[PDB]
Amino acid sequence: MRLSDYFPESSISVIHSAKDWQEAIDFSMVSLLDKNYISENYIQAIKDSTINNGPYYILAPGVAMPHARPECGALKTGMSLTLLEQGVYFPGNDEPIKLLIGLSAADADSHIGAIQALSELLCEEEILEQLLTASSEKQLADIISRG
Repeated sequence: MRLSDYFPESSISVIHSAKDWQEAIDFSMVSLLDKNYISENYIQAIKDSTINNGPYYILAPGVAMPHARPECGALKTGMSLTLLEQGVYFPGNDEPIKLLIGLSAADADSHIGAIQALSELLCEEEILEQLLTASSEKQLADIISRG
């Protein structure tokens, strides 16, 4: 699938460090919230679950995918991509996360389609290296355009 189809515009960020574990989820989601792909409750569902148990979607050491079910407050279907130069430690995870990709979907089938698209990035260690070393939002965006 074209990866770019899920990325509106403001969806791609490089950050020195998130302020805390909650702000890392917020920076993974704010670009979707800003175009109302989601409601505010959608972010808080991920935060509350993370506090209660831990991050659901860890795909490799240092790599996460903040997301909640459509019914938690998604409104449309899209993604985000956020890199933290120093990372941040999520509770109950084994090490700090440096790379986060946001996802929202209006329906479970749209969620499956979106997941199958981003698996072409999150399940390819060659892409994970290039995302983790990305000097800029431009280098992050190139990897999206490559999909």
